[PDB]
Amino acid sequence: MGRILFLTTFMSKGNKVVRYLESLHHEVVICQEKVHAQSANLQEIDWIVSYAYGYILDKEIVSRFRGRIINLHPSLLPWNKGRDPVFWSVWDETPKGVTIHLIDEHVDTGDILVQEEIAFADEDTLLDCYNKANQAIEELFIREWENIVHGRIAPYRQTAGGTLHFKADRDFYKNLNMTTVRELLALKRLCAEPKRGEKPIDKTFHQLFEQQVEMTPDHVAVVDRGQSLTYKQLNERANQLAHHLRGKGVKPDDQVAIMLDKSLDMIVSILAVMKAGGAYVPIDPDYPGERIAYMLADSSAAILLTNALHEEKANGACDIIDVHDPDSYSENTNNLPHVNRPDDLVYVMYTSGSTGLAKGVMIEHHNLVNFCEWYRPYFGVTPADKALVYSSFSFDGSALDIFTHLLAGAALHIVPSERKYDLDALNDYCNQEGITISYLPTGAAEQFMQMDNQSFRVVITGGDVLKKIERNGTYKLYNGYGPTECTIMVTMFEVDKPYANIPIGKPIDRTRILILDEALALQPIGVAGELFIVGEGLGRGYLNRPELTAEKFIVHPQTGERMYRTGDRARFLPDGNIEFLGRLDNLVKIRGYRIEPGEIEPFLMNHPLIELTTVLAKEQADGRKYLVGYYVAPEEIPHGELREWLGNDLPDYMIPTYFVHMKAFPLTANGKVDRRALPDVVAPTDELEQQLAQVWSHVLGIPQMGIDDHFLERGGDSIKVMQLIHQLKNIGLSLRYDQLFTHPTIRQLKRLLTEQAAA
Ligand SMILES: *P(=O)(O)OCC(C)(C)[C@@H](O)C(=O)NCCC(=O)NCCNC(=O)[C@@H](N)C(C)C
Repeated sequence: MGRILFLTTFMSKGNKVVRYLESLHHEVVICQEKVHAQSANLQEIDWIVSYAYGYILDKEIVSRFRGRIINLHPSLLPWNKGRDPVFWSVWDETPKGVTIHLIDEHVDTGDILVQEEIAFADEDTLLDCYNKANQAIEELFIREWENIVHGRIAPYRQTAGGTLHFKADRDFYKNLNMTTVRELLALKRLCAEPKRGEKPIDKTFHQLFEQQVEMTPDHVAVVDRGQSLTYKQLNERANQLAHHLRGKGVKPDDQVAIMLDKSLDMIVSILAVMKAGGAYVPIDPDYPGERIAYMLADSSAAILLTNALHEEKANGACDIIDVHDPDSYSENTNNLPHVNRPDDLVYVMYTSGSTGLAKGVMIEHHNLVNFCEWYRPYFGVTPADKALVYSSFSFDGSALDIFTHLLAGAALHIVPSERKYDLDALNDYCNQEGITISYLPTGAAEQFMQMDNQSFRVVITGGDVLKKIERNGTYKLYNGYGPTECTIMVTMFEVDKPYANIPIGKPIDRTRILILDEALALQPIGVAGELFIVGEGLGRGYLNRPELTAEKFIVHPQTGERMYRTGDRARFLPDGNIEFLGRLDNLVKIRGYRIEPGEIEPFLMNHPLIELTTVLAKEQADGRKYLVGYYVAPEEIPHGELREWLGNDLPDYMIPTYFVHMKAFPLTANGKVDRRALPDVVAPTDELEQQLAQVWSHVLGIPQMGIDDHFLERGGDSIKVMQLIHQLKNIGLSLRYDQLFTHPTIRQLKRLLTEQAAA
C-alpha cells in the first residue's frame, strides 16, 4: 500500500521505475511539472521519488517530507552533483557510478541510501554512457526499493568534497554529445588548460641578448658581404645608438620608425630601439612616399632612424636620426639600465587587416621571448650555427631570422639583394659560408630545394600553402604557421611525408589552439571550425584600432580566456597535428603576403577613367593564388599605367599582376556584382632569341610568347623572375635580377649578349 509521487522532467511516464512501483500496488502519481507546498496533488502522498527532476522543490515540501523523499542521481554522488553528471564524470575523469539518496535543502548533498560503481568503455559514446547509467540506477532502485520503503537501510553521509555543475556549464561542450569516451578525452588532452604553476616569461628580448653576448662575445653575430660584427661589437654599437635614442626621449612603448635597406646598420638600429626602451616600426624605403607617410602617421613615431639616401622619403614628416652620422652615436658602450618589462612592445609591423588602409600589429617582448625560447631547443640551435637573414625587414619572417638566432649565439648572414633573387648564388654563398639553418618563405624555399646544397641542416618555411617537398639537400624541412597578430609562428610541423595538405603541425610553447564553431563551442577532433589561438603568442592588438582589436581579440564567453579569432578554418588530425583549411573571408596569401583586396579597390577606383573595381585572388593550378584587378572603363587601360597608378599609394607586393578591362560588370539581382562570373586566365629573327622565348614561355605559362611583350604585363612577379634566372643559368648564361627590369622585353635581353661579347 501507499501513494508515491514520481517527479521527473526528462524520463518518460512508462519508466521501468514507475511500472515496477505500481506493480507492487502503489498508486504512483506521475508529475512532470513544478510543484509548490499548497499544491492539490500533495495531500495524500506518502513517498516522493524524484528521477531527473529539473526543478528544486521548495524547502517547505522537503521539510514536510523529511526522510520520505528519495532521488535517483546517475553519478557517484559525492562527484558530479547537479546537471549532466555522466558527462562531467567523463570529462573531469571522476569516479563513475549511480546513487539513490535522500533529498535535502541543497543540490544533491543528502545522505546516500544505495550507491554502486559503474564503468564506461573507451568506445562508448556520451549518449551510450548516459543510457547505461540510467539502466544501472533503475535496476538498483528496483532491487533495493523494498529495503527503502521499510526504512531498513542506514543512510550515510556523502564523503566531503566532490563537484557540482549547473545547466550552462556544458554550453562550451554542446557539440560533443555524440562523441565517444576516447575522442572526448583526446579532445580534452589537446585543449586541456595547463595546470597552474606554469612558468611565466621573466625577461625582455634585449635583456636575454645581453646575456648571450656575455657568454659568447667574440663569436660572430652578424655578417654582411665581407664585413662582420661580433656579439660584443654588435652589442656595443647598438648601445651607443640606444643611448642617443633614449637621450632624444624614447621611452617604453614608444614607436620608433626605422627606414633602411638590409645591412649591419639595420641590426644595430633594431637592437638600439629595444635597448633604448621603445618598439621599432620597420618601414620599407622602396614604399611609395605616400604609404611611407601613412605608416609614419598611423604609428605615433616621433623619431625616425634612416640613412641620408632615404631621408626625404619621409617628407619631413618626422624627426630624423642618421645611422651614418657619428653625432648619432654616444661614447658609452655599456648595456643600458633596464626600463622595459615583458608586456612592453618590442615591435609594430603593418599587415593587411579586413577593412580600411592597413593595421599596425603590436607585438610585445614576452611574445617574442616566448617564440625564441621555443625555437632554440626545438631546432637545437647552437653557436656553431649560421643563419640567413632573408625575409623582408617589414615582415615577421625577418623577426624569425634575426631574433631566434641571436639568442642562440649563431651568426646572422645578411642576404643582400645581389643574391636575394638569384638562389643559385645564394646557395653557393651558403655552401661557402656554411649556412646551417634559416627561414625561407614558401615561394623562395620551394625554389631553393632545387639547389645542389650540402650546407643546411634545417630549413623552415611558412606563410603560404606548402606544395613541394622534393629537395636536393640532406637537411630537414619544417612548415610553420601563425598570423602576424600572434608573434610569428604559433605552430610547427616537421615535414616527414608528402601530403595533399601538408599540416601546419602542433602548437609551440605556452600556446593552445582551439577549433571552435560559430557559437564559439568546441568542435570534436576531426571536425572543421574556426581556428582560435590562446597564450603567450597573442599581441596587444591593432595600434589605434581598439574596435578591431575587440573583434579579433575576444574574451571567451564560457571560459574567459583571451583568444585570437584568426579567421582561418582548420581541423585537428588524429595524430594531434593541425591542418589548415583556408578562410571564409576574402583575405588571401599572395606570394606569402597578407592581402585584403578591398584595400586595393579604392586606390584603383580614384583613377580618372574607371568607375567600378573589384580585385580577386585566383589559383595557378599549383594551389596558390595571384591577384587580378577587375575594372570597368571606356577602353582598356595599359597595364604599365595602372601599375604605376596604384604604385603611387600601394607597396609593390599589393599591386596586382593582372588587370582585366570590362565594359560592364555582371550583376546578381541581389547585390552589386557576382564575383564568380568574372572570366579566368611576331617570331624572333635569330634562333638565340627563339631559345629565350621558350624558357619565357614556360615561366609564364604562355604558349609561343611574342618577343615584344613585357615580362610584368604577362603575369611576371618576382618569383617568376627567380625561376627565369635559374632556367637561364642551368641551360645558358648568367643574368641578374635588377638587369631584368631595366631590360623587361626579350629584345633588350638579346642586347645583353653585348655584355659578354664585350668580355
Ligand atoms: P616578390 O614577391 O616581390 O619577391 C619576394 C619573394 C616572394 C620572392 C620573397 O622574397 C618574399 O619576400 N615573400 C614574402 C615575404 C614575407 O615575409 N611574407 C610574410 C610571411 N608570412 C608568414 O606567415 C610568416 N609571418 C610566418 C613566419 C611563416
